[PDB]
Amino acid sequence: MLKAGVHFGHQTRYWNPKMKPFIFGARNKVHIINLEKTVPMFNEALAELNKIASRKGKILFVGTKRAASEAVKDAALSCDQFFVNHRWLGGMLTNWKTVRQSIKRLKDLETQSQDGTFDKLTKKEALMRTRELEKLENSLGGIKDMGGLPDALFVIDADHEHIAIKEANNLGIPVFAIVDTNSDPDGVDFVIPGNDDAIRAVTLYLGAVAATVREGRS
Amino acid sequence: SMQDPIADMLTRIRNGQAANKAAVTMPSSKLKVAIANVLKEEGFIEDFKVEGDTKPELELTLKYFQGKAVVESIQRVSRPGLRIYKRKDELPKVMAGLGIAVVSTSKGVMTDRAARQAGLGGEIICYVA
Amino acid sequence: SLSTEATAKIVSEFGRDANDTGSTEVQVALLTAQINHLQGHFAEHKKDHHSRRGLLRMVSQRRKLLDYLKRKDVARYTQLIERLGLRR
RNA sequence: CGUAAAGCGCACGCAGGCGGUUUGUUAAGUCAGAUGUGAAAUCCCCGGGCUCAACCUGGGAACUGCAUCUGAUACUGGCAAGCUUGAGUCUCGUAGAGGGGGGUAGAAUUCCAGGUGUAGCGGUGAAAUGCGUAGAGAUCUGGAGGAAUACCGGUGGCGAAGGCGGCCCCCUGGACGAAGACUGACGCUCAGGUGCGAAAGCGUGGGGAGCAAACAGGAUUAGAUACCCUGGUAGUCCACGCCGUAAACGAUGUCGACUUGGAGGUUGUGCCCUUGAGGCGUGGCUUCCGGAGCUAACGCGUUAAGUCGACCGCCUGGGGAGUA
Ligand SMILES: [Mg+2]
Ligand SMILES: [Mg+2]
Ligand SMILES: [Mg+2]
Ligand SMILES: [Mg+2]
Ligand SMILES: [Mg+2]
Ligand SMILES: [Mg+2]
Ligand SMILES: [Mg+2]
Ligand SMILES: [Mg+2]
Ligand SMILES: [Mg+2]
Ligand SMILES: [Mg+2]
Ligand SMILES: [Mg+2]
Ligand SMILES: [Mg+2]
Ligand SMILES: [Mg+2]
Ligand SMILES: [Mg+2]
Ligand SMILES: [Mg+2]
Ligand SMILES: [Mg+2]
Ligand SMILES: [Mg+2]
Ligand SMILES: [Mg+2]
Ligand SMILES: [Mg+2]
Repeated sequence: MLKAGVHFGHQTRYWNPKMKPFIFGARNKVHIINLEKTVPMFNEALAELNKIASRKGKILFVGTKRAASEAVKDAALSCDQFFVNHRWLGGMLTNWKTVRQSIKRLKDLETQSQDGTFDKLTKKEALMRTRELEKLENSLGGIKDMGGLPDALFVIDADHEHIAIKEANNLGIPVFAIVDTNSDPDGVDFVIPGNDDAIRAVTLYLGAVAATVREGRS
Repeated sequence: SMQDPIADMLTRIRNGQAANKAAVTMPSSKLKVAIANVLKEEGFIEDFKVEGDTKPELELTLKYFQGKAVVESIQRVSRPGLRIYKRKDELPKVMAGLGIAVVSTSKGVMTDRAARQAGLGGEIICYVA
Repeated sequence: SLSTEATAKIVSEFGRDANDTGSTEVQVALLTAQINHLQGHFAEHKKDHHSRRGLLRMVSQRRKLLDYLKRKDVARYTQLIERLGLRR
């Protein structure tokens, strides 16, 4: 049944009453979530997740923190999937139409990186323009092209991603997310208990989500 | 002070409901029961339960349908400070007809649909919808 | 506020037996006792305004209790006030 | 009715209102039916008559009411007998600036007396008035007197509110906890009524160090009936009796039931190799923060300003006036 070796639970006091039903913890000043209730939430989780991924999966593996950002620009990034691994530039969904050209400048630039003007102008402008592009790259990588409108959303840490999720809620976008003992649920349709800032429950489920979009209907 | 228990029922409900509370209990009585009945028989609660003898305990199982609580509102109407009584033709109908009014009569605690058919009337205990 | 020896004595003078402690008549009598005891504390002092509040309480408590009994068993009421000596 | 008009300064309680839970009885409240009555006109519905209309008229409908009779008994009221959780009584303890009385301690101030010692001290923004050559201030020693209790001391504790801080004894009120034992709805609220009620203020007597309305002097100022300075009387202290008001405020009436959380403070108590200065529970009170919810908003938020009930008090534009 279990597969999460050592993600057991996490998070001490800072608990959110509403996250009681998914708790059975009480180990030394910290809750262990209800392991045996998290897995029935891979059922439903990766299910309506894939059930749409074959209907065609457009995702947004949204998850930040200089401590798991790169481990999101991964097979999470790779597949039928888009992502954000830095500061969730607010209104990026709700104001996509303004931000849509924050994109044109990323391309119309890199498309021009080993092309267009580049080694020319000044060797001032140079890295003094790749700073324009470096900045853009993180926070606005995964976006690059959005071909199929943001369709579901998968987030690592419910509340830490206040804004992201809120926006979804506003635009009618499923929001699949894992929620720590401390975080507010109910912002999340398909809620996933368990730790949300340890190198494992990430990768595990993260990489496990990459494994279900990346395959649904050949 | 304990003075009005029927409001307390109506309330413990109203409250617990709003607290998405599974069940709820309280001191029982002939009267509390007759209503817990109509409440169930009209399908506002799952099912009641009286578990005692010297110190009886009414227990109601609440209901939640969509995400909401089934009982959208529950008010007193008569009360010690001010008793209400309606004749048959003057009986009230809640939410135009949807939801109901609990009226005690010379032939027992029954709804407004009920008492209206029975062709009588009494003390209108409370409103539910 | 009265002694265990003294309070006991009166339970045992008024109730069915020591243990029948909460009998109307007993309460009343052990109050009545403390009241009269007190009459000499507030004889001196007098400006013990605070303690006084407690004493009235004792009287108004006793008063309601005496009222109860009367309604209940009038027969027991009259005996009581006679024997305790009040209600001129 | 927190901050806009509005919670009585606080309490106790008569009348009054309201009242847990069970069975029987009653049939007053309540409900049902029947009968009678509810004048005609008017109103309203359908018609009819004046050339139309207003107007006139037929017939219904309606008069939501009242009474009488007979019934129904769930609720309320009455009578009866109970019940134990509401409320009391009982037992051993606990914490406390809760009250009343009496006793007592040290530190300082002022004063009185004396040693040493000598021209200043004191005060301000700066000054002066004041004080010192009859020796001041400074310092040391002895004494008198009154007033308040540093450190502890703390969003600490007690009380109904007012408000209560040295130490000790005596008298005394309340609150809380742990066991079970007793009474058995004895309860909640409360107009009228009664009690209490900071400071100031009044009356007779005391008492008087420091402080200080008034008043006097010195200054500042354009003026200075002030703020500052040097003085200082009522008063501030005690007993007895008055007065009855405060932003007497949480500007939030009392009682009860219900409703996610988080970190403390304080005070009981059960359990754990007491084997840790603790470990896990379980009551009372208290502070901060915050969820729903509530709010005009600020904010409140299990100590509600949320959700409901019982009763009381109070508001109805500003000024006039809490005046006549
Ligand atoms: Mg006001
Ligand atoms: Mg008040
Ligand atoms: Mg009853
Ligand atoms: Mg007529
Ligand atoms: Mg005509
Ligand atoms: Mg009855
Ligand atoms: Mg001295
Ligand atoms: Mg001296
Ligand atoms: Mg005591
Ligand atoms: Mg007085
Ligand atoms: Mg005075
Ligand atoms: Mg005087
Ligand atoms: Mg002066
Ligand atoms: Mg006043
Ligand atoms: Mg205050
Ligand atoms: Mg708060
Ligand atoms: Mg709390
Ligand atoms: Mg309230
Ligand atoms: Mg006047």
